[PDB]
Amino acid sequence: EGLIERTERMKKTMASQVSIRRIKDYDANFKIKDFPEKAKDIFIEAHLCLNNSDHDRLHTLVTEHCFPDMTWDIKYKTVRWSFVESLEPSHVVQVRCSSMMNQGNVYGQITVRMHTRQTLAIYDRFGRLMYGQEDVPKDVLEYVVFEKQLTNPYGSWRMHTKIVPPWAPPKQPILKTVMIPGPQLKPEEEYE
Amino acid sequence: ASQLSPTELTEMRNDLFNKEKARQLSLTPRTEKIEVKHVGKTDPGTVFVMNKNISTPYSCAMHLSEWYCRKSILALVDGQPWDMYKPLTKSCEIKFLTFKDCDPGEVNKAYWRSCAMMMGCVIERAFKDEYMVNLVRAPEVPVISGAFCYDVVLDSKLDEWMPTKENLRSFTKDAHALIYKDLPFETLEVEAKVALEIFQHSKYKVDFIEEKASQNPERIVKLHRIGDFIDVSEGPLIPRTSICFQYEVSAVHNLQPTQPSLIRRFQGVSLPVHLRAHFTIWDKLLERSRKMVTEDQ
Amino acid sequence: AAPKNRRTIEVNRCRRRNPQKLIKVKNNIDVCPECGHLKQKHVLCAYCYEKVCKETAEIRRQIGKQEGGPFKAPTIETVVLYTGETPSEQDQGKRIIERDRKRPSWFT
Amino acid sequence: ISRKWEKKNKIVYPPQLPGEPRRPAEIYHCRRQIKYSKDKMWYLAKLIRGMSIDQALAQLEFNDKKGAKIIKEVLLEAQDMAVRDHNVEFRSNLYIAESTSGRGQCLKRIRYHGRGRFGIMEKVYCHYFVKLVEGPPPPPEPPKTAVAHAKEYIQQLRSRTIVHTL
Ligand SMILES: [Zn+2]
Repeated sequence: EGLIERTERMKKTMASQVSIRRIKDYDANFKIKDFPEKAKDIFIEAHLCLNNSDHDRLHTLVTEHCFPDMTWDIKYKTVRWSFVESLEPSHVVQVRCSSMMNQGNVYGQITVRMHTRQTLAIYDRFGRLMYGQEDVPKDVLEYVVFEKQLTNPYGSWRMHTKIVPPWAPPKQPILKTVMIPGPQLKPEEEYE
Repeated sequence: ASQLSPTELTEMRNDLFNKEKARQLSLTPRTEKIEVKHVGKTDPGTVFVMNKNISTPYSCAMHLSEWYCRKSILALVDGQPWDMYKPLTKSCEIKFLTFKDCDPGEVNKAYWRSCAMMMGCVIERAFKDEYMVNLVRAPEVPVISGAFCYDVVLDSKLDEWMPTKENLRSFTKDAHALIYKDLPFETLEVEAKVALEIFQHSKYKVDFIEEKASQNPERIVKLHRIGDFIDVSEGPLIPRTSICFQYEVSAVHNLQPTQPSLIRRFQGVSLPVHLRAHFTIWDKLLERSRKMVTEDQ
Repeated sequence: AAPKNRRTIEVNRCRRRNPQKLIKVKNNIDVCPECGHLKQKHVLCAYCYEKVCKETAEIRRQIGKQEGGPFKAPTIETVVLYTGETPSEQDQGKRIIERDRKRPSWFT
Repeated sequence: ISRKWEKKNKIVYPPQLPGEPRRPAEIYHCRRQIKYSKDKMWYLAKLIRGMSIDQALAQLEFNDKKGAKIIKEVLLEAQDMAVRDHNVEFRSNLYIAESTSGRGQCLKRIRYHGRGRFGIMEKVYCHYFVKLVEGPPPPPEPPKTAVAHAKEYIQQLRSRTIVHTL
């Protein structure tokens, strides 16, 4: 059932609609409903090429912003990632754009929410299991954005970033213990 | 109570101990994190992110340094002495106690309990099989006395003999052979019903477990094991059985008039590797340890 | 006198790799009970000595500030004081040097 | 110039099958162009060669040689990178498998001997190579006993044939 003060909800919808209108004004013949499938498949195959370690394809699939965010902390480790099931069809939750004049470039950013399950198991440089589990399709709720360069004549739809609200459940623990040292004092006194 | 060979008794005791340990490891489904703080004096402010009921204060010492592992004899989990291989349970604060600390009384008591347990393990497996050898308990004598003690009741046929110097040296040799193999002092906290069902045979051990589970509202008694020997003891123990450097058995004494049967008290003195004494001082301690010590009231 | 022949690598290895020329392992090393910074037996801990030396240097700088110039050496005893820490009745005739600090929990 | 010790940490192993030995971690580290003689560095490396990380640091802290502090620094960075990069949980659970010194690029200077004669001085440099393996140090090989001596003598006697005949 709808909640009170739906005028602001409709105003947010209208802001997303005017962003979509600008995107359509720049480029026509762009349906809205088929996007979530495209984003889902792009996400799945980008993570597949991450598992296979194919940077020449991961570059075409994801943007330069999230290329290092996704490839740097995993350089010398082995990943076993696999999409198993789509729980519910993804929903486009936000469509915004900016009229940035610094280089005559306008970028369209669309956030789409997906709820699904996957199997992640990060191994070590020596082949030892580090973080994940092999065959336990744990459920994850993720909001990922996609950015396109409208002014560019080619402009592949690539994933830009992933947003995480603070209320999100904590991810699974680490299989190894960690020591966090206190202050490393020179000849002095400790106050705590 | 029925007929059972001592060998099969030890096998079944070990199987029950291992089954209980397995279920204790299993009732926790996943790895949980504990933030164990270091309230010691040398490395203050150090927090370890350890695993619940898996990791140990020895593992915390492994994180810190090798000197911690070598010298730390006991842990202090927010108020209390913990043996070095007891898995941690809650987010706590820890402090490591060595033999040369300002107040080493807790580690002295733990070391003497461990030495008494080793002496009992040596005694139980050094007599003829057709005699019934039973361990009564290890009295909590203070370190200020001359030696640690173990009470043992022998079969009726041995109510008139006395072991000689050669037999005493054989006991010391068995103790040194036990020392030579690095055996961790494994610990376990079990329920009263399980504690009774492990032993099930000795009425002395049964009453010991009753006395040790009465004062605890949760009816839990501590259990410790070296190799395949299992004893019931009060208080924690030292991590390894090779911590002892000088070990001996001095003499055995009788206390008859308090019971129709006979209860013998084996006595022995030991000194750790960190506190080894000279030959002459050790001879003095050996000569003193042969005296009967009566501290039970 | 000149060498009649070149020394071989085998002879050289035998000379310069025998136990007399190797570094010996020392077993004087244990942990400092305070500060736990790996001192050596029969030798003061470097960490604790550096702490004491830093405090002594600060005290001596205050002494030089108070004394004025050279050739002073007051003919009375001396006592170091800290924040708060009102002077005691026994140290009346003594010179007082109070720089500014909380008294360290090793200097009493 | 060759820098191959640096690239030994870039090796990536395939994931182990569940039922397999732990495959202890293996960390390579080095310092290049140390203003020290390589023989003088070899003595310290030889001392450090078999020890665990903590014992080696303890031994190097109370050696009054120029290279002792350099090797101590190298070992400290190796330990830090072993815990941080190569997934070693216990910072004290490392031992030294390889510890050696190598010649570096040197310079040549004139010495001005006591006539119109002279010598060429060499400004010595060296490298230090260390390798840490995760796990307790391996036990030292005990000296062979008289039982082993007699056993090998008997086997030598039993192995002999009738030579230069059928
Ligand atoms: Zn110190």
